[PDB]
Amino acid sequence: MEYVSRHAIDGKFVFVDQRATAILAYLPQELLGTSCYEYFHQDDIGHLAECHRQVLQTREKITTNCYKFKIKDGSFITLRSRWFSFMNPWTKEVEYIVSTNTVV
Ligand SMILES: CCc1ccc(OC[C@@H](F)CO)c2occc12
Repeated sequence: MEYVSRHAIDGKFVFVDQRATAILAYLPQELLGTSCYEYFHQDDIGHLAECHRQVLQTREKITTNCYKFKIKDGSFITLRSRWFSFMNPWTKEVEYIVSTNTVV
């Protein structure tokens, strides 16, 4: 049903939990360090980038629209994600975003 990923503030995968493989067929090392945008269907990039701009400016859960994500075999699956951007309480800077990614 769902898996969790962590992203740098630019959208790069920096952590992928073990549930990702059963869902996307990628092992973690095929995603880590790559840009989330490389996997989006080009019809979804616009609204996903809009959520990107918004999750960086608030601590409230951002929920994406549905969007398509390219899996290892080239096909696309439909996801919906819940994002929380975490701010270092000391430095006051956002160090990563935690994305819970739900199938269809
Ligand atoms: C850096 C904020 C962020 C987190 C997660 C994203 O997508 C997750 C998918 F790649 C997994 O299905 C994002 O997309 C654009 C910005 C973005």
